[PDB]
Amino acid sequence: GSVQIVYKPVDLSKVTSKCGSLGNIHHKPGGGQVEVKSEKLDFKDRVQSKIGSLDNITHVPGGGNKKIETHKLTFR
Amino acid sequence: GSVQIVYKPVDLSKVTSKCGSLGNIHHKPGGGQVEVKSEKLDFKDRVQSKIGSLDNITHVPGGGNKKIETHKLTFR
Amino acid sequence: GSVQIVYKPVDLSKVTSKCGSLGNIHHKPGGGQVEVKSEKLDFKDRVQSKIGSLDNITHVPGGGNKKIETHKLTFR
Amino acid sequence: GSVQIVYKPVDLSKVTSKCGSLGNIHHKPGGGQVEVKSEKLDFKDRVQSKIGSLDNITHVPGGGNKKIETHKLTFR
Amino acid sequence: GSVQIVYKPVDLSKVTSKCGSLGNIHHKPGGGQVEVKSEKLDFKDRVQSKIGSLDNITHVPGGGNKKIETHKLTFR
Amino acid sequence: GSVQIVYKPVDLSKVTSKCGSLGNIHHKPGGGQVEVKSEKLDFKDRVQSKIGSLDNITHVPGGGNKKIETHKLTFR
Repeated sequence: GSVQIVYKPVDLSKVTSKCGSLGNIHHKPGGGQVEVKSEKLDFKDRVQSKIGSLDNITHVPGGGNKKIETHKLTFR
Repeated sequence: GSVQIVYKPVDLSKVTSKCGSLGNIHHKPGGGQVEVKSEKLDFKDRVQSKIGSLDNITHVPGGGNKKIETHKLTFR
Repeated sequence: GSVQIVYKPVDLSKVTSKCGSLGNIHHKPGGGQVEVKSEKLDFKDRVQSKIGSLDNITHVPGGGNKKIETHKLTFR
Repeated sequence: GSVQIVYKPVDLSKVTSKCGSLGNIHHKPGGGQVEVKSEKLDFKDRVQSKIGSLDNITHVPGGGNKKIETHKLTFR
Repeated sequence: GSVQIVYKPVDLSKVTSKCGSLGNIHHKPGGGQVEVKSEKLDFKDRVQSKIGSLDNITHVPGGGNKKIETHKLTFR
Repeated sequence: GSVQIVYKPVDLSKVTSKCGSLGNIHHKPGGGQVEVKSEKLDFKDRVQSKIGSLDNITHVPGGGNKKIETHKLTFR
């Protein structure tokens, strides 16, 4: 007439998220050999300019982890 | 006619988030060899300029971890 | 007719969040070899300029961890 | 009958040596999925063993830079 | 009949040595998923063993820079 | 019949040595998921063992910089 219930679920899970700019960036602009160098820049009236610049923009609205777990034991 | 209930669920789980600018940045602009260098910059009236600059912008609205767990044992 | 209930759930879990600018930045602008260097900058009337500068902007509205756990044992 | 001698040699040279282990190494041994794993290692009498190990040996007797320069101006 | 000697050699040179273990090492041994793991190691009588170890050995007898420069002006 | 000697050699040179273990090391042994783990190690009579260890040995007899410079002006 005896009853034994053993309820021992084991959770060893690993959940991992890596999101955004993961790779390495190497930027080496210019660095040449020249005898005489003359640079004349004349910018007027709404000019946007990038010369050898590095712009790294990262947006991560995601990459979130959600874990929901329910355990129910009902006896009689 | 006896009853034994053992309720021993084990949670050993690992939940991880890494979000944003993870990679390494190496920016080495200019650095050449020149005998005579002359630079003339003349900027007027709404100019935006970047010369050898590094701009790193990171937004992380995400990357959050949510864990919901419920345990219920009911006897009669 | 005796009853034994043992309620020993174990939580050993690890929840981790790392959000924002995680990668290393190396910025080394200029450092060239030059005999005679001349630079003239003439900026007027709403100029924004960046020369060999480093801007790092990090916004983290996210990365927050939320843990909800409920334990209920009911007898008769 | 006057004499003018201008001795102005200019050296803007760049000499670089990069020697040894330059490349990146990524070693990720094992890390599989198995239900039951049994490993029995029995080593006796002069045994050398490497299991998932990384050995990086670098010898650089070279890579040295030698620069010899002589300037001689003789007048009468 | 007057004499003018101007002796102005200019050295702007760059001499660089980078020698040895320059590259990055990433070693990530093991880290699998297993239900039951049993390891028995029995080592006797002159055993050398490496398991998931990293050994990085660098010798640099070289990489030295040597610069010899001589300037001579002789008048009569 | 007058004489002018101007002796103004200029040295702006750069001599640089970086020798040894320059690269970054990342060693992350183990860190797996296991339900039951049993490890039995039995070592006797001259056993050398490395398990997940990091050994970095650097010898730099070299990398030394030597600069010899001589200036001689002789008049009559």
